[PDB]
Amino acid sequence: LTQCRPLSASMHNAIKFLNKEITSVGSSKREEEAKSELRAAIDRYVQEKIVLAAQAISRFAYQKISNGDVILVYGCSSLVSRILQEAWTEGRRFRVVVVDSRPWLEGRHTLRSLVHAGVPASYLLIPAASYVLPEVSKVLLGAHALLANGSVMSRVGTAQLALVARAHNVPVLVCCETYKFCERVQTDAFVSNELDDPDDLQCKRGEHVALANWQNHASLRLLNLVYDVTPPELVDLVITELGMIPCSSVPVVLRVKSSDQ
Amino acid sequence: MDDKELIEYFKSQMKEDPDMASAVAAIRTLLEFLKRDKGETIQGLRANLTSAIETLCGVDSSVAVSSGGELFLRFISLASLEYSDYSKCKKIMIERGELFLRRISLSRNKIADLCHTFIKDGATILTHAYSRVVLRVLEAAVAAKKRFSVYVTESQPDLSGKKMAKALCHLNVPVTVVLDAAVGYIMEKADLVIVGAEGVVENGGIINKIGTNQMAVCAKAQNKPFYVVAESFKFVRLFPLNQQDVPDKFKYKADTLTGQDLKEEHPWVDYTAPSLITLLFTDLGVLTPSAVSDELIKLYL
Repeated sequence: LTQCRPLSASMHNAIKFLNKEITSVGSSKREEEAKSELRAAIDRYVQEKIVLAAQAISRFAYQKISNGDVILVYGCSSLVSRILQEAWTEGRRFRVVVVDSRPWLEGRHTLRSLVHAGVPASYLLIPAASYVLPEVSKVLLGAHALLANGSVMSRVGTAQLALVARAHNVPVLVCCETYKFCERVQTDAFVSNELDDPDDLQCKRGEHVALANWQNHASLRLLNLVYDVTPPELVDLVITELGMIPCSSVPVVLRVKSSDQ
Repeated sequence: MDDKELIEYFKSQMKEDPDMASAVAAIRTLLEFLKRDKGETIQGLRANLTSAIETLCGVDSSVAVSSGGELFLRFISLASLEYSDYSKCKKIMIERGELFLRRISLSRNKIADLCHTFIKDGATILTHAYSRVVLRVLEAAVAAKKRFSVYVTESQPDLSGKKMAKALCHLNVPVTVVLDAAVGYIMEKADLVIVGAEGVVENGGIINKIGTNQMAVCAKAQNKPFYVVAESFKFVRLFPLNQQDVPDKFKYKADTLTGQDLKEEHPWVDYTAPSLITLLFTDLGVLTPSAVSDELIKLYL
């Protein structure tokens, strides 16, 4: 699986949990009983770490969203989309600005959902973020991982949006389930990252295609970065199933989730 | 003119036109002193004018009066450099002084015309203390069919903020008075900050009513623009390095001049560094702070 694609933080944590569960199986247990217990454990893990966690995070984030707000979201995040949809359903009225970036253009996904729920939505690319942030009252980001030092490991451009929002005096909130918290630490996006397919950087502008046969130029390199790291000083709040916590409370939460195990 | 008559003339000039600035009135009094002078030499006239400037600064301790006096001294020096004969020098001095008064009587209109276009429609403006130049700028903005809200600090201990609020209410502008301590609480609402200046120091910073420095610091913290409106005669050749480097004669009022209810004789002015200032709206146009020093470097030398 790592060869097919580098594992996400959630996948790593799930693998660690499953290995711990398997190791703690008594040798006297029958094979079918152990297999049924393992399947039940995996089902409980999915139900508690993802579904109930998402519901609790949505309930917590409902308090921050206010009437007349303009919330800026980035890319595609199921947790953020669920939070916005459940806030709209419960009676809050607000606008959402979807910031998207090449080459994945995952933000379009979010856009579609925000129209199915009836939420008014603007859409623009990341370079235009500085133009739209004067209107924005809150930035709501999803995180692929929260590191032990408080850094937010997310889709590339998340730290950019956090920086520009800080420059525009706009609060930044991060939504993450505690099952995605990690004990690793990163100080930059260079030490650990994923390099996607460089060919995805090719674009169709006009009849010509720049960067076509880019490998023919010996000095030309395409850098399709996937992740980036937001330092904790650029994040104002983290909403988890345990509530609203500062960005520096990641190491303690891990501890609380480790004393049990 | 004797000292008593000089003081009476300055006070009467201030009283007849309440909107007249202190520096302008001081310059007009200095021109009257030049007209009434009896000496027939440049050095005697310079000494008499220096004594008159000292008298006026004793009457009024604002930086504007001192800067106006220094400007008049430089003006007579420039007139004397070209012309060796004292009679023609005095005639040209009188004519150019009348022209100078006529020109600097229109500084506020130019400042308002240049600055009113920087106020976005539907914006909030934060202001410290009372300032006639800011009032004129807001008048021009209102006359241009712009709707905006104003927050004004109380500006203790003279409470000039309430006077500014009443003046703005006369113009039918939504104006709200806040405490000084609340400035950091309210900066997140203000789109921009507009303050006057009692003097523009060499580096481009300003010396203004106490509380302006912390307003500028809070604005810099939240990345809000900080705009200063000040006429050219308020330019001074001073270079303070910190708050204690400002001369004591400016901090403490004319009539004003331990460890137990001392209060250390609360200062009336503080210094705001040029790094906290976005732009200046002078009668010479819209300037960066670094331009201010230029206007002085070319003025002398």
